[PDB]
Amino acid sequence: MQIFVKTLTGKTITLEVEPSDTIENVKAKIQDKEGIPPDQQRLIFAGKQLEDGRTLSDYNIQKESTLHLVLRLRGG
Amino acid sequence: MQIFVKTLTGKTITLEVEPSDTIENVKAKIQDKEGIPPDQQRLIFAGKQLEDGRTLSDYNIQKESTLHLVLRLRGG
Repeated sequence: MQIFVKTLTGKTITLEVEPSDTIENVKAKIQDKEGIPPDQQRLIFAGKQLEDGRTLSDYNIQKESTLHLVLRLRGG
Repeated sequence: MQIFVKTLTGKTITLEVEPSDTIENVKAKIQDKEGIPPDQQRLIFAGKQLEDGRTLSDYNIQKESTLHLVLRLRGG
């Protein structure tokens, strides 16, 4: 299925995912597309930051959802 | 069957396709005609971006439909 990922610079990319994909694997797919390692990504859906070990399914993320990517350095 | 592909420059090309063709194969047919590799193509029908692994059939695209080609560099 298809989901969207939009950034703070307004940009939107699309991903080919399955609900069974982990959030970490979704970041790998962003990395495959954009070159940014997963640990520099934060993914947000409905205002909650998604945990790497859970799935799109666990968050009831259906096709044509938009996740929000926020880049953040390893830490804070 | 015959479908149309129109671009942002107004141009329209025609393709000889079957409903069972994948969207990726449709981009290969554009590539055979225009020289543009599939991963530089985005195909849109009724405002939704088509996924490479699905078929014209999956989208209920009938003969004499017009798809919309948008060129986009590998990424965003």
